[PDB]
Amino acid sequence: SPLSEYALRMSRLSARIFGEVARSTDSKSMKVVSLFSEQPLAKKKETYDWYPNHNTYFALMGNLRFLGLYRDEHQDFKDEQRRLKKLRGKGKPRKGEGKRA
Amino acid sequence: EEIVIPKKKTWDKVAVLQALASTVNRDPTAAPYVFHDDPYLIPTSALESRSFLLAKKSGETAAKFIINSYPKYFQKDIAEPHIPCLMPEYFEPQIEDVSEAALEERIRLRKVRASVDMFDQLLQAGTTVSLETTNSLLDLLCYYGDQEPPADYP
Amino acid sequence: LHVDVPKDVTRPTITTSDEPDTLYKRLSILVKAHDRAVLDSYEYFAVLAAKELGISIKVHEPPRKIERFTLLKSVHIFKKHRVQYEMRTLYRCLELKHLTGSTASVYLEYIQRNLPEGVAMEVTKTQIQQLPEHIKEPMW
Amino acid sequence: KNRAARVRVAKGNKPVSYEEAHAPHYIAHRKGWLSLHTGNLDGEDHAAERTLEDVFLRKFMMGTFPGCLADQIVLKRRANQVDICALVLRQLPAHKFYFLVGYSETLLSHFYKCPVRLHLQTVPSKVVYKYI
Amino acid sequence: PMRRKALPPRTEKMDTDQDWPSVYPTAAPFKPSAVPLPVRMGYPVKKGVPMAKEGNLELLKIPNFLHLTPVAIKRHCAALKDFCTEWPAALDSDEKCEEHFPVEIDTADYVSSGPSIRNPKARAVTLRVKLSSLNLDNHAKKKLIKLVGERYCKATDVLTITTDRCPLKRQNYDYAVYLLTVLYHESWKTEDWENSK
Amino acid sequence: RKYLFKGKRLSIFADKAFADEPPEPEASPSLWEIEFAKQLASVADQPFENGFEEMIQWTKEGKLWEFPVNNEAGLDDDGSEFHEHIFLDKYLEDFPKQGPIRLFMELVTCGLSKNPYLSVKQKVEHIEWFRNYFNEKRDILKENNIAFT
Amino acid sequence: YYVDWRMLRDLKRRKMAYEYADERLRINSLRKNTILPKDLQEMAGDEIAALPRDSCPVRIRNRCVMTSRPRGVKRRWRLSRIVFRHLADHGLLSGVQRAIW
Ligand SMILES: [Mg+2]
Ligand SMILES: [Mg+2]
Repeated sequence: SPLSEYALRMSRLSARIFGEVARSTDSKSMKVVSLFSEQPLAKKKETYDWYPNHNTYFALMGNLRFLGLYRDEHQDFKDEQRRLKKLRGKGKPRKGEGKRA
Repeated sequence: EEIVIPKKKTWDKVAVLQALASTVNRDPTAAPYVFHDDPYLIPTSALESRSFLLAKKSGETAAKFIINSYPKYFQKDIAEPHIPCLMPEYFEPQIEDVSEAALEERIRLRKVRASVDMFDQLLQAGTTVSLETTNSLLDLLCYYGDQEPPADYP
Repeated sequence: LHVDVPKDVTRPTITTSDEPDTLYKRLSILVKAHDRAVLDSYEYFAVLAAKELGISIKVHEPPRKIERFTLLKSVHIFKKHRVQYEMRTLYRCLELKHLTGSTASVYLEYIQRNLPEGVAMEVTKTQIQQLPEHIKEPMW
Repeated sequence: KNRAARVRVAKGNKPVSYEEAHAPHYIAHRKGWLSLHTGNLDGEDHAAERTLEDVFLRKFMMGTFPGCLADQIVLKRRANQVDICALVLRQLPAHKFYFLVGYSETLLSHFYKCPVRLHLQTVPSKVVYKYI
Repeated sequence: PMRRKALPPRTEKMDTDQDWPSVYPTAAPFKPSAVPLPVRMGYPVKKGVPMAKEGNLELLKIPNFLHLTPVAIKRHCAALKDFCTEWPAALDSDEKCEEHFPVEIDTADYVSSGPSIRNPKARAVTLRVKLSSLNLDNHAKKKLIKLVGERYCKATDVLTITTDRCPLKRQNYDYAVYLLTVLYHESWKTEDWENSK
Repeated sequence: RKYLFKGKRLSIFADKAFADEPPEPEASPSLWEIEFAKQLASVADQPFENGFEEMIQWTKEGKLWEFPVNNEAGLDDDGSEFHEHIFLDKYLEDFPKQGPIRLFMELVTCGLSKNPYLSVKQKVEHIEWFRNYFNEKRDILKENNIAFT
Repeated sequence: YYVDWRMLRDLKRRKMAYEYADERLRINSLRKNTILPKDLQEMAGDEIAALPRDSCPVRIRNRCVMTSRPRGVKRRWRLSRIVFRHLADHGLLSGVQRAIW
C-alpha cells in the first residue's frame, strides 16, 4: 500500500533518531554508506597478514644454526651434498664465467 | 520501598591470586619450585643446586643476547594488550646531533664515556648547558666513578 | 608440613568503596569444547564453586554442533576418492542468578583462571539498572 | 591403499610408540590431540595463526633438543600462556637441560609475546607400545 | 664419567594423609613422579594391559583436574568469600526486579586462548525495557511503538535497542541509553502533522 | 635491666612535631635514588615458590592477562564518546549547505557514523579529503551549476 | 626466503593494497552513486584507473602459506588440502578428526 503523510513523516522522524539515511536514496547511492561503514578487504588483518614472515623464520633459524643453538638436519644434509658435488667437479660456476661466453 | 544496593568492594588485580596462594603451603616432598620437577633433573647436592640455576640463568642470558643483537626478528607484536617487557631492548643513543638534548639521552642511557665526549664537545662549541642537566651528568659519573656500567657480553 | 606451619598468612586487602554495586539479574556462561568429559569435570568444578560462595546456579547442555567438510584424498586426479573431516563442538551452559558485581568478578576470575585448555567461554552478563533520571520525568 | 600416517608392517622387529601405532581414523577414538587450543571451536577465530605457531614450535624443539625427544611434544594454550610438554631422553647431562629450558623459554616468549613454559618429563628410553 | 642416575620418584615419600592441594597448587601437566596413583591409559594390546603412567603421552595430553580437587575448591572458596557482596534481600523475585530496575543491559565477554585478548563481538550492547514501566500517555505509547518499528514486541511489550556501531562497549552502552531518552521525549512531543493521521 | 626502649637517649634530635615536610620526590628520581630502590627490591628477592607466585609476578609485569577477562582492556579510542562518533555533521559546515554535494556528504557521514573500525580522527580525515577534492574540481563543478566554497 | 617467486609477488600485492585502501575507497565512493555530476564521475573513473595495478585488491590470490599452492586452500587455516591432511592425519590440529557417519 502507499505511505500516507503520517507514515512518511514518522519514518523520517525515526531515521533521524536512529542515525539512518533520512532522504530517499537510490540503491546505487546506498553503496556510499556501505563503503564507509565497512572495513575494506585490503585493511582486514586476514588479508594483509595472510602470510607469516617467512624471511624472519628463515633468517632467525639460520642465525641460530650458526650460533650452535639450533640444528638443521635438512641443511646439514644439503651441506654435505654440496661438499661431495664440488669434489666431483659439478659445483656451481662463478658468475660471468658460465659455459656460454 | 527503595532498595538498598550494597557498596561494591574493590581489590588489586593480583588480589585473587594472593588469596588462593594463602591457602596452599610448601610441599615437604618436593624440591624448590625453581628446579625442574623430574627425578633426572632434581638437584641431588648443594653444588648441583647452584650449578643448575646458573645454567638456567646462563640460558636466559643467551636468549636475551640473541634478542638484543638481532632485534629485527623480534619486532612483530601480536599481543593485545601490548607487553613492553617482551620487546627488544636498545641501549645505544639514536640522537646523532650534538645538542644538550643529545647529552641528556646519553645520561639517561647511563653511558659514561660517550656522555663526557659530548659534554666536552658542547663546551668546545660553548653551547649553553642547563645546571640541572650538568648535574645529571655528574650523578652518572659520580655514581659509577668514571667507569662504564658493568655488563657481560662476548 | 607436619611441624612447620605458617603463623599469620598474609591476605589481600579488600576495601569497600562508596560507589553502589552492579546488580546482575542473570549471568549465562556458555563453555565450549571438543571433549564432553572436560565439560563434565568443569561443570562439577564450577557448580561446586558457586554453591560454596552462595551463588544460585543451573546447568543444561545446548545441542552439540558438528561441522563437516570434504577434501580430495589424492595429490593428483582420482577425483571420486575423497576424505572427510569434522570438528565437534560441545556446550555446557551455567546460568547464574541474582549476583552483585563483586560476586560476579571474583567468581568469573576464579573459574576463568581455571579454564582447561581447549575450552572457550562466552559470558553474557545481564545487568539491571534504574531508569535515566531525565526519562523518569517527562519534560517538554 | 591408504598411506597416510600409517607405520606399515615389517617383520615384527620395528618398535612403534602408542602415537605411531594408531592410524588417522583412531584420532578422537583411541588417541587424542597433540595440540589443544580454542581456535577450531565453532564461532572462534585465529585458527590459522595458532596452527602456524604449532608447526614452528615443533620444528624449534626438534632442533633445540636434537636426538633428545622420545615422542612428539604436546602443546597446551591457556589464556595467553603456552605450555610445552615434551618427553625427552636422558642423554644430555642435567645442567644442559636447565640451559636449554631457560634459553628456549625466553626466546619463544620474546618471539610470540606470550608467557611460554617448558615441561620436561625424562624417560630412560623410548617407550614401545608394540613391535610391528 | 658415568651417566647420571635418576632419583626414585618422590611419590614414594608421600604419606596417604598428605595435603594434596599443596602438591598441585596450580594447573600443571601430569607428572608421573608427583601423582601417587597407579593410573593406566591406552588401548591395550591383545594379552596386554593398558600402558603405565611413566612415559605415557596419552595421560600428558589430558587436561587434568589434579589441581582442582573437592578439598582444594572448598579451601579456595573459603578465601574468596571476603570478596563477594550480598544481593539485596528485597529483590527475591524477577517481577520485583522489574518494578525497581526496569532496564536490562546485556553485555557479553569472550575468553579464548591466544596472544590477543581482542574479540569483535564484545562491543555490542543490548537494552531491553518494558513500555509498561515507562510513563507513557496513550498518545505517547502509540508514537513510541510506531517509531521503534520491529524493536517493539507486542506479545512481551519489550523494547529492544541493540547498539554495536560504536567501537567500544562503553560508547555503545551510552548510545543505547541515549536512544531511549530521545525516543521517550520525542514520543511525548506532539507535532502538528500528527493531527492528519 | 637492658630494656630496649627504657633509658636515656642521645637527645641530639627532638620529637618530630613536623614530619616529612619536604616531598619525597623533591626532584625527579636521581640515579642514586633509582639505583638504591633496585637494591631494596633485591633484599627481599626470593625465587618463585609455586605457580601462584609466578603468575602474580607475570600479572604485575603485564605478561599475563588480567582476570576477569576484559576484551577491551587497554583499548581506549582517544577517550572519545558515542556522540563524537555518531554526530559528524559539524565537520560538513565548510561544504555547501544544500545541493548535490550536500546530498553526497550526507551519505558519507552516515556510513562513517556506523563505522566501528575507525577512530574519530580517522573519520575526520575521510571528510577532510573530500573537502580538498571538491576544492580542486571547482571549475568542473561550476560548469554543472554547483558552487563549492 | 618465501616459498617461491609467486608467493613473493602475492605478498607485495597485499602490501600495496593496504597502502592504497583509503585512497581507492575515497575515489571509488565518488563513482558508486547517482548524486554527483557525471563529469566528476567520469573523471574519478580515471583517477582510480591511474593508480598502480597492484593496488587493485582483486589481484590477490589466497595461497597455502606453507607450499604456495594457488588452489585447494582452506581459508580458515590458509593451507592446501595436501598440507592440511598431513597435520590433521597426525593429530596436530586441535579438534580436527575424520568424519565417520
Ligand atoms: Mg621452489
Ligand atoms: Mg581471485
